[PDB]
Amino acid sequence: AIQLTQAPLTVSASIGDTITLTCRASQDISIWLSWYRQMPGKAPELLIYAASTLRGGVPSRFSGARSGTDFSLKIKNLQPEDFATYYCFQSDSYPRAFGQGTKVEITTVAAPSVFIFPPSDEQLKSGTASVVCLLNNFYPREAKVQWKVDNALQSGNSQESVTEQDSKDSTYSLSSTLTLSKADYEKHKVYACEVTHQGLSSPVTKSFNR
Amino acid sequence: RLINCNTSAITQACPKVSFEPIPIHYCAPAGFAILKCKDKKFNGTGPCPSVST
Amino acid sequence: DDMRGELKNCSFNMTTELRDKKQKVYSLFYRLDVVQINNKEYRLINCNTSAITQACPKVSFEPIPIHYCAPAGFAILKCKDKKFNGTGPCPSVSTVQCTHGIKPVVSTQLLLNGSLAEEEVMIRSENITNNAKNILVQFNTPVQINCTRPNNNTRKSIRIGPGQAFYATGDIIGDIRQAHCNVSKATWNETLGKVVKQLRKHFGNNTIIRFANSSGGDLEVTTHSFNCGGEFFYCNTSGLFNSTWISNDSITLPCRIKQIINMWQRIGQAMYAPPIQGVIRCVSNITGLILTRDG
Amino acid sequence: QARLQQWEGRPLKPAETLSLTCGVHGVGLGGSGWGWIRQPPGQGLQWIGEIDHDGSHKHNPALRSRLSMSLDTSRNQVSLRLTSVTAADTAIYYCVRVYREKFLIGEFLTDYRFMDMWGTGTTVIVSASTKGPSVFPLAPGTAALGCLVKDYFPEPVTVSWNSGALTSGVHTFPAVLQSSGLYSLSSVVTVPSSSLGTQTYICNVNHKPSNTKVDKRVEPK
Ligand SMILES: *[C@@H]1O[C@H](CO)[C@@H](O[C@@H]2O[C@H](CO)[C@@H](O[C@@H]3O[C@H](CO[C@H]4O[C@H](CO)[C@@H](O)[C@H](O)[C@@H]4O[C@@H]4O[C@H](CO)[C@@H](O[C@@H]5O[C@H](CO)[C@H](O)[C@H](O)[C@H]5O)[C@H](O)[C@H]4NC(C)=O)[C@@H](O)[C@H](O[C@H]4O[C@H](CO)[C@@H](O)[C@H](O)[C@@H]4O[C@H]4O[C@H](CO)[C@@H](O)[C@H](O)[C@@H]4O)[C@@H]3O)[C@H](O)[C@H]2NC(C)=O)[C@H](O)[C@H]1NC(C)=O
Ligand SMILES: *[C@@H]1O[C@H](CO)[C@@H](O[C@@H]2O[C@H](CO)[C@@H](O[C@@H]3O[C@H](CO[C@H]4O[C@H](CO)[C@@H](O)[C@H](O[C@H]5O[C@H](CO)[C@@H](O)[C@H](O)[C@@H]5O)[C@@H]4O)[C@@H](O)[C@H](O[C@H]4O[C@H](CO)[C@@H](O)[C@H](O)[C@@H]4O)[C@@H]3O)[C@H](O)[C@H]2NC(C)=O)[C@H](O)[C@H]1NC(C)=O
Ligand SMILES: *[C@@H]1O[C@H](CO)[C@@H](O[C@@H]2O[C@H](CO)[C@@H](O)[C@H](O)[C@H]2NC(C)=O)[C@H](O)[C@H]1NC(C)=O
Ligand SMILES: *[C@@H]1O[C@H](CO)[C@@H](O[C@@H]2O[C@H](CO)[C@@H](O)[C@H](O)[C@H]2NC(C)=O)[C@H](O)[C@H]1NC(C)=O
Ligand SMILES: *[C@@H]1O[C@H](CO)[C@@H](O[C@@H]2O[C@H](CO)[C@@H](O)[C@H](O)[C@H]2NC(C)=O)[C@H](O)[C@H]1NC(C)=O
Ligand SMILES: *[C@@H]1O[C@H](CO)[C@@H](O[C@@H]2O[C@H](CO)[C@@H](O)[C@H](O)[C@H]2NC(C)=O)[C@H](O)[C@H]1NC(C)=O
Ligand SMILES: *[C@@H]1O[C@H](CO)[C@@H](O[C@@H]2O[C@H](CO)[C@@H](O)[C@H](O)[C@H]2NC(C)=O)[C@H](O)[C@H]1NC(C)=O
Ligand SMILES: *[C@@H]1O[C@H](CO)[C@@H](O)[C@H](O)[C@H]1NC(C)=O
Ligand SMILES: *[C@@H]1O[C@H](CO)[C@@H](O)[C@H](O)[C@H]1NC(C)=O
Ligand SMILES: *[C@@H]1O[C@H](CO)[C@@H](O)[C@H](O)[C@H]1NC(C)=O
Ligand SMILES: *[C@@H]1O[C@H](CO)[C@@H](O)[C@H](O)[C@H]1NC(C)=O
Ligand SMILES: *[C@@H]1O[C@H](CO)[C@@H](O)[C@H](O)[C@H]1NC(C)=O
Ligand SMILES: *[C@@H]1O[C@H](CO)[C@@H](O)[C@H](O)[C@H]1NC(C)=O
Repeated sequence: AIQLTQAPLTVSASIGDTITLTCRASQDISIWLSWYRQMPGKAPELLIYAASTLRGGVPSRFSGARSGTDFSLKIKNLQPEDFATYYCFQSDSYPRAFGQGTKVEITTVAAPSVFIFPPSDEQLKSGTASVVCLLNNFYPREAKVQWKVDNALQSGNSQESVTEQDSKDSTYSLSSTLTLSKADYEKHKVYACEVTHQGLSSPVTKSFNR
Repeated sequence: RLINCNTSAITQACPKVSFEPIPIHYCAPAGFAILKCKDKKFNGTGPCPSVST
Repeated sequence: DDMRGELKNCSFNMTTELRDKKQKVYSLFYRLDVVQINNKEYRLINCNTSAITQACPKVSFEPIPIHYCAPAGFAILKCKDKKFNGTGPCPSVSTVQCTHGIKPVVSTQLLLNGSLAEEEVMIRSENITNNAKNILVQFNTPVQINCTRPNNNTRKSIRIGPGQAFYATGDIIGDIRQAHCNVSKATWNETLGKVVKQLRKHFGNNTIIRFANSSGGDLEVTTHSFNCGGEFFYCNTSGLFNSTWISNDSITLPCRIKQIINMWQRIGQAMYAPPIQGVIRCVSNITGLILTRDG
Repeated sequence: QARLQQWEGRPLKPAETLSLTCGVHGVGLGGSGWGWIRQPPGQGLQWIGEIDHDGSHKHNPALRSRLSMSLDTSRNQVSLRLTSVTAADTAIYYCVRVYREKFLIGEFLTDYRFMDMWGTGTTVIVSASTKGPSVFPLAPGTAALGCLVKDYFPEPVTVSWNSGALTSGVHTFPAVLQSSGLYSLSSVVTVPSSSLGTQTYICNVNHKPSNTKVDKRVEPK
């Protein structure tokens, strides 16, 4: 089969910039490579087919090039509707393949405000305890949460989830849940979440005593 | 539509010819003979003790 | 310049297998098969003269050798002389039960395939001094000629009635170069040299032998008409016969193609050769010529 | 007005037959080709298979012998019959029209297929039984409070605060799929600490698949 490599996997630019997206093929697929844009939550739509031809209705800002291996797509005069995930799709060999997807987003470093929440007594009656750590309104998206129970580093018993980027302040929020049995929860005193982030010179720890 | 209309056209069975089978005898030409097995237990194969031309 | 400049994309109403229903279909017809009526309006060329029985798709046009054998009380005498032109005594004679396999290869201006001469190019005319008589040249070494229709044709089937199908050119893709035949330029030049050498014996050593191209007439007579791969070609052969003889490279002959064939120089019995799916390729031996002399 | 409409087939039990159907309006099944494209959550698109203009069935090598498609010319519908569905087949299935345009390279003419027209989306999830959530408080310059919406199936849950009157500072997180096979999510809001004893905060949780609605008062412990 043919493998399409699309890099960089995440390019950030503000409104009114020019970006170039790269899609490198394994073999030579001639010029048969079409570009699709997937707005978050919507369905993908055709932008460019045959690596150079603009779809009916696509603005003239979009443009592709190259007929060898290093296919490129150039966007001019960025607008909020262009901040989506782009895919390159080859049509040379019948084992068809897609690109990995280049997520184009908008470009202040801000440390999270951190909060910790003990499990409710109502939950505890069920035999299970959830401890929740909230990381609020931070940028960039990369953040690290480490749970500690009586200073012991926890591993494998948490899950986390992140919001979409805020439209007005460009920040993210993150929620991490540590799941313990009630029996384990009641064997320990100090529950702590330790947060590492670029906006923090040293990790921040929020804790409670059961 | 008629059933055999995408495959062919149906020549009408001519009304003055009968479908009743009449006996036909298949007779061998000169230099040939027809051997008839007169055995009453002859299944379909093998020797036939009683033969006639 | 392409094959697509030889084609017309013709749309027409056709009968369906049900008598009361019609069928809006289309096909690609060669410009040599459609005649305009005065998206213009056209019609098939052999439509005011006859109706074209479609060349039946399961029978091949490939010639198989046939031996003509004499009945009882008759004998076939075979002249084994190697210098026997066509007439007069033959010192070496044989009685064959019947002839060698004679392939009925149908062609004009060039005797494709068949039998070679034994020792030297043979010139055979009924009366060499009469310019109204054709000259049958026979080669001793064959000149190989390669055909092609580079297009990848797409045959399409149309049901024109109950059980009857009409095979039409639906689409043409691939190499769209015009159909052509290649004859080696070195081999053809030395073959005409042998023909000229054997042709000065009847007209003089100091005479000038000039080969011109066909004068005029029907496309079946002005061109090297032949069949190859089930599809009928009509090659120019004006680069083959263009030379004046005084006492890796190849020759490309542009060939047209027709689907409506009046083969045996007759009127009122045409034939529609159906499209051949795919690319057609061709390897034949030019084993002779048919020449006419200018008065 | 040319659109491809496909309707939800509801969650299906594992190791069954996945029957999809796309409705073609505006145009007809003839002349183009019709294929299927999926998209696993948080991942890129994947090609399943197509029927080309000729009536010939291209299938992805990964899905071996479990693929079968058909075209309903009379009803203008495209069908998918994936069998032995595993949990990894949880994806949104799209019906596409691979349209042929001929592009002329220097001397070569090709039929180029470029998926002109896309469906709307059929979220197919294979699994657990319908279960409403348990809603637990996350109890509190600025304070944070929230609700933990735990152990429900299937997605989705929606959350508002104070019946939609509180929107500033609200974050409702994507659900996570827990190892139990049940989902959990949290919704939070940041508020002035001075308001915690005077203003009432209620998270309105709605889980339509089980007809579960909870209005959970979140008070300081
Ligand atoms: C020799 O000559 C031949 C002509 O004699 C040439 O063949 C023709 O080639 C044309 C160009 O390739 C081709 O046009 C294309 O047709 C597309 C639609 O396909 C048609 O026609 C087929 C004919 O066989 C039919 O089989 C199809 O069924 C379809 O016709 C449908 O049929 C329906 C009935 O089944 C009708 O009724 C609809 O039915 C529905 C059922 O639910 C609903 O009820 C609807 O309400 C009802 O209307 C339809 O009305 C009919 N539709 C028609 C007539 O269109 C067409 O999509 C192509 O155009 C679009 O795409 C190209 C490429 O992008 C664009 O350039 C065009 O601008 C256009 O794009 C726009 O629309 C698309 C969406 O469709 C958008 O994505 C896009 O952004 C644009 O907005 C195109 O017109 C001819 O069909 C074909 N004709 C024949 C007889 O085969 C032949 O090529 C030539 N050969 C050579 C060698 O030269
Ligand atoms: C020139 O142009 C023609 C088209 O006019 C090209 O012919 C087509 O080639 C493609 C492959 O390039 C074929 O597609 C494949 O189909 C096979 C199975 O096909 C069978 O069924 C078809 C539908 O009934 C039938 O058309 C096929 O061909 C026969 O019948 C035609 C007449 O209709 C006759 O002309 C032929 O000689 C045959 O007798 C055949 O019975 C399928 O297995 C192929 O593989 C794909 O799918 C598999 C999985 O199934 C996958 O693993 C593979 O990787 C691949 O994706 C593929 O679907 C198409 O069928 C051909 N069409 C015709 C009309 O023959 C031709 O190749 C071009 N030639 C050149 C020189 O470019
Ligand atoms: C002629 O028409 C008949 C009737 O439509 C065709 O027979 C049908 O074929 C379909 C497809 O297999 C079956 O679902 C039907 O049950 C068949 N009907 C009957 C009465 O047998 C038949 O195939 C057609 N013949 C041709 C040559 O097209
Ligand atoms: C096929 O037949 C249709 C009619 O069945 C032809 O369409 C008609 O064309 C004439 C002009 O010659 C118009 O006056 C009619 O109004 C048309 N009728 C329609 C469109 O229903 C059509 O031209 C024929 N196609 C051919 C001959 O290729
Ligand atoms: C059938 O029609 C063809 C085409 O109109 C006739 O051939 C034409 O005859 C005229 C008059 O001599 C010429 O000017 C044209 O050049 C001819 N066309 C072609 C393509 O040869 C033909 O004569 C008609 N046949 C009959 C029997 O009427
Ligand atoms: C001259 O003879 C050759 C050889 O028999 C013919 O070419 C063959 O044609 C058949 C049918 O098209 C093919 O199956 C063979 O593969 C061909 N052989 C080769 C070597 O190409 C050729 O068609 C004949 N010339 C005619 C009849 O004009
Ligand atoms: C066959 O070849 C000849 C010669 O190439 C073509 O006719 C002549 O071509 C030369 C130059 O190539 C011109 O100067 C003449 O005026 C042409 N004579 C004509 C057009 O009558 C001819 O076109 C080719 N094809 C056919 C069918 O004759
Ligand atoms: C028919 O009878 C002959 C003679 O008895 C015997 O050899 C033969 O096997 C029989 N046929 C079969 C099919 O057994
Ligand atoms: C052919 O050869 C014979 C014998 O050599 C000769 O008599 C005859 O004249 C030749 N044919 C012609 C047309 O001259
Ligand atoms: C004839 O020769 C030309 C080049 O002179 C080549 O492109 C073409 O393929 C040849 N065709 C055949 C049938 O040999
Ligand atoms: C004809 O084709 C054969 C192979 O099919 C090739 O060997 C030969 O050189 C060709 N000759 C000409 C004159 O094109
Ligand atoms: C013969 O060649 C001349 C030009 O050399 C051309 O005008 C004429 O049409 C040709 N005749 C044919 C190919 O029958
Ligand atoms: C042409 O003749 C040679 C021998 O002279 C033979 O080997 C070859 O097969 C022939 N080519 C054909 C009949 O296409």
